[PDB]
Amino acid sequence: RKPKTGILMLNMGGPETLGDVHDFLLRLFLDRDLMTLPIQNKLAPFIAKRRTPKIQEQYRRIGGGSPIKIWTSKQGEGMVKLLDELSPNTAPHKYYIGFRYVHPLTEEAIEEMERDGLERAIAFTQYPQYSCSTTGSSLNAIYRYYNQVGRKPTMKWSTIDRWPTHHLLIQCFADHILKELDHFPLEKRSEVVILFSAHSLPMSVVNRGDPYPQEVSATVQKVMERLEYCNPYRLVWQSKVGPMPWLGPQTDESIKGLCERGRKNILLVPIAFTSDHIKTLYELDIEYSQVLAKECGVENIRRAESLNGNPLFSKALADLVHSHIQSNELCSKQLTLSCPLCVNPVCRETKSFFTSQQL
Amino acid sequence: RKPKTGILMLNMGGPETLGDVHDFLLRLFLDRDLMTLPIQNKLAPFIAKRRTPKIQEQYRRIGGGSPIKIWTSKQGEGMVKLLDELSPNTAPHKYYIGFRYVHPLTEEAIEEMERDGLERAIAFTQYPQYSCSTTGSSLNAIYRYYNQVGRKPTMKWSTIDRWPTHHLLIQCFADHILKELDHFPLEKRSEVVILFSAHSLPMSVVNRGDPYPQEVSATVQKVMERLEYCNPYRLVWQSKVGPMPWLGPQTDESIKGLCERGRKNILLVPIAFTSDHIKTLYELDIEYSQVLAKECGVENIRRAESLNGNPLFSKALADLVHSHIQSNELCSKQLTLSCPLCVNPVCRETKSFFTSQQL
Ligand SMILES: C=CC1=C(C)c2cc3[nH]c(cc4nc(cc5[nH]c(cc1n2)c(C)c5C=C)C(C)=C4CCC(=O)O)c(CCC(=O)O)c3C
Ligand SMILES: C=CC1=C(C)c2cc3[nH]c(cc4nc(cc5[nH]c(cc1n2)c(C)c5C=C)C(C)=C4CCC(=O)O)c(CCC(=O)O)c3C
Ligand SMILES: C=CC1=C(C)c2cc3[nH]c(cc4nc(cc5[nH]c(cc1n2)c(C)c5C=C)C(C)=C4CCC(=O)O)c(CCC(=O)O)c3C
Ligand SMILES: C[C@H](CCC(=O)O)[C@H]1CC[C@H]2[C@@H]3[C@H](O)C[C@@H]4C[C@H](O)CC[C@]4(C)[C@H]3C[C@H](O)[C@]12C
Ligand code: FES
Ligand code: FES
Repeated sequence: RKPKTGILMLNMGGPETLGDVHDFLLRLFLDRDLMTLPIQNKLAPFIAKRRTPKIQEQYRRIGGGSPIKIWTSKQGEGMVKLLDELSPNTAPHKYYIGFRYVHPLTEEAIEEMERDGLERAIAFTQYPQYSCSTTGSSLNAIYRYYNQVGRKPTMKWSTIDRWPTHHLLIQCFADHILKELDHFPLEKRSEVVILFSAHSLPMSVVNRGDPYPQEVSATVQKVMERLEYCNPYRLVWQSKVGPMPWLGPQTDESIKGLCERGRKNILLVPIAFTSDHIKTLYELDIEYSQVLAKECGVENIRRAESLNGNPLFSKALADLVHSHIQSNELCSKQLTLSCPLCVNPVCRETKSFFTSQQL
Repeated sequence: RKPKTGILMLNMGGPETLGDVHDFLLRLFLDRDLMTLPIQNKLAPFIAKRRTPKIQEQYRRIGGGSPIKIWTSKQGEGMVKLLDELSPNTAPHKYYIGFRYVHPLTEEAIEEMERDGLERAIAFTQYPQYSCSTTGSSLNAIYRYYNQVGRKPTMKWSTIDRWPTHHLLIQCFADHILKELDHFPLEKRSEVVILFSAHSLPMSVVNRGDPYPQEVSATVQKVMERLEYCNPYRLVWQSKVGPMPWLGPQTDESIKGLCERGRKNILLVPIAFTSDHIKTLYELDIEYSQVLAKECGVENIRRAESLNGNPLFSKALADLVHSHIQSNELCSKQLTLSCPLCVNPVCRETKSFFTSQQL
C-alpha cells in the first residue's frame, strides 16, 4: 500500500562514527538559527576543527558514536504501528527522520517524502519543549527547502511543533523517576534531591522571548505534580558551550553546590531529551555521575533512564499525531506568534508555510 | 474574642504616602536578601536619595501612595470570615500584615501576634511564586526576629511558603483575562497576544538556583491550560533596576517588539502580584499601555485587573490556610531544600525555625 501519511520526525541528530564529528560540528556551528555568532561563516570552521578532537574522544567513551538514530527509528516504528491502528483512515503511515546536522538531513527527508507521493506530511518535532534554536531551526529548514527550489509541496503540510506537557510524556518521566528512587538506599530516599537537567540556552536567545524555559518549567511542573512532590526538586541547565552568558544554574555547579551543602543523594532527569546520546551517556553519566560525583564525595547520584524504547513513549507519539489529525489544526496557537524581539526574517515566513495551508 | 490561630500575611509593602518613599527605598536597597549590591551600605543611601523624586512622582500620579495595605487588609478579612467557619476547631482567626519594608513590619506583626497570646502562628506568603528575594527574605525576617529578641516563640509556627498553581488562584487570573478579552474587538479576540508579565529577578539570583522562574512559569501553564490555549502567549518580565543583568525579555521591549512586528492587540497580566500597586497602576498602566503604546502605535493594549478584592481570592486564601492546618505540614517539601549554590547562612537557619515545630 502506497504511503498515505508521512510523519517527519525532527531532531538535531548526531555523529554516528568518530569520522562524522567534524562535518557535524561545522554544520551545527554554521547554523545562525541555533545561535548567532560574529562572522559565523569564518568562525564556525575554526570552532569545528579545534573542537572535533575532544568530542571524538567523548564519543569513543560511549561506544564510538551517538545512538540518536537507532533510538529515533525504534520510536517511529512503534509509532507507525499504533497510527496504522488508531487512525485507519489515514491509510499506511510512514515515519521519516529529519536530522538538522547529519545526513538523514531535513532536506533529504523532504525530497524522499515527495518521492513517495504522500498526500499528507506532518512536521513532528522531537523536542517536546519549543525553542527557536531547535524546533524553530528544523522548521525554517523545511520552509527553506521549498523556498530555494521555488516549488510548492505536492502534499498537505501540518505541524506538531511542541508538546511540553503531553500527559503520556509526563507519565514516562514520572515512572522512570519512580524506579530510580527505588534504587537509592531505602533510608536515604526522601533525602534524594531531583535535578531536572534541561539543555541550557544562550541568554541571547532566552532574552529575545524564546518559548523554551517556560515550557521546560511546565514539563517539570507536571512531572512533580504527578509524583505529588515526593521529593525536593530544582530545574537546572546543562551543556553550555563557549564564553557567552547562558541560562540558570549549570547542572555541574548545581550537583557540586548540593554535594558541598549536605545533599549527597541526587537523581538526574533528562527533562528535555527523548533518547540517550552524548548529553546523557557521557556528560551526565561520566562527567558528573563519575568524575564530579567522586571529587565532591557523593553518596548516591543516579539518573532516570531515557525514554528511548519505552513503549509508553511510542504510545504518546502516535496519540499526539492522532489528535493532530483529528484536530485538523495546521500548528499550535503559540507558533502563530513569533518571538517578541525576533530579528530572523525566515521565522515570519516559516509561519505562513503552515498557517497559510490548505486541507 | 481572642485570637486562637494567627495568619501572618507576608508581602513587600509599599509607601503609603510620598513622605514615606525615601526610607522605604533605603530599607529595600539595603536588604541583601532581596539583591546584592557592591558596597551595599554605601550605595543604598545614594540610590535611595537619587531615586526618591522620580518615585514620589510616580505615586503622585496614582493617588499619592500605594494601595497594597488597603488591598491586603480586605483580602485578609475575607480570609478570616471564611476560616472562622471552614475550620471552627482552629477557633478565632486573626490576620496580621507583615510588610518587609514598611509599617506593619514583619517584626511589629510578630510582636503583636505574640502579645495577642496566639496558639498557632502561620507564615502565609503573599508571593504565590517563591523567590529567595521575596518570600525568602520575609521568612528570614521572622527568624532574625526571635534570634534577636533572644527568646523562644510562645506559639507553634508553620509556613505556607508558596502556592504557584493553586486551583483557585488560577481561576481568578483565567477569569479576569476572559472579561478583558471581551473588551477587544470580536474579530481580533483570538489574534490578541497574552503577555504574562512577572516581576524580573537579577541573574545573580536566578543563576544561584532561585525557584521563582520555574515556579512563575508553572502558573502561566495552568492559566493557559484552563483557557485551553484560546490565545498566543509569552511570559515576559518587568521592573528591572540597575546596571546588572536581569532575567528574560523585558515587558517593555516585548510590547514595543510586538508592535513593530505587527501584533498590535495586547493583553498584559500581573502574574506575580496579588493586588495593584506601583508595578501595575503606574508601570504597566501609564508607562507602557499609555506612553509606550502611544508611540508604538498599538490597536488595543489592556490589562487584566489585579486580584484585589475578588471574593474568589479570599476563598483561595482560606482554602490554603485550612488545607495547611489539616495537612499538619510545617512547610513545603521545596523549602526543605535550599538553593544549590546558596551562600546565605540565614537560609539554613530559617529552614529550621519551621521544620522543628510542634504539632
Ligand atoms: C543555541 C544553544 C545550543 C547550542 C550552542 C548547542 C550546541 C550543541 N548541541 C550539540 C549536540 C546536541 N544538542 C542536542 C540538543 C539540544 N541542543 C540544544 C541547544 C544547543 N545546542 C537544545 C535546546 C537541545 C534540545 C533540548 C542534541 C540531541 C545533540 C546531539 C547528541 C548526540 O546525538 O550525540 C553539540 C555538539 C556537542 C559538543 O559539545 O561539541 C553542540 C556543540
Ligand atoms: C532583586 C529583585 C527585586 C528588586 C531589586 C525589587 C525592587 C523594588 N521592588 C519595589 C516595590 C515592590 N516590589 C514588589 C514585589 C516584588 N519585587 C520583586 C523583586 C524585586 N523588587 C519581586 C519578585 C516581587 C514579587 C513577585 C512589590 C509588591 C512592591 C510594592 C509596590 C507598591 O506597593 O507600590 C521597589 C520600589 C519601586 C521602584 O520602582 O522604585 C523596588 C526598587
Ligand atoms: C550593580 C552595581 C552598580 C555599579 C557598578 C554602578 C556604577 C555607577 N552608577 C553611577 C551612577 C548612578 N547609579 C545610579 C543608580 C544605581 N546604580 C546602581 C548600581 C550600580 N551603579 C543601582 C542598583 C542603582 C539604582 C537604580 C544613579 C541614579 C546614578 C546617577 C547618574 C548621574 O546622572 O550622574 C555611576 C557614575 C555615573 C556618572 O556619569 O557619573 C557609576 C560608575
Ligand atoms: C541603571 C542606572 C539608571 C537608574 C535607573 O534604572 O533608572 C544608570 C544611571 C547611570 C548609569 C552608569 C553611568 O552612565 C556610568 C557607566 C557608563 C558605561 O557606559 C556603562 C556602565 C555605567 C556604570 C552606567 C550603568 C547604568 O547605565 C547607570 C548606573
Ligand atoms: S527567533 Fe523566535 S520566531 Fe524568530
Ligand atoms: S538563597 Fe535560596 S536557600 Fe539561600
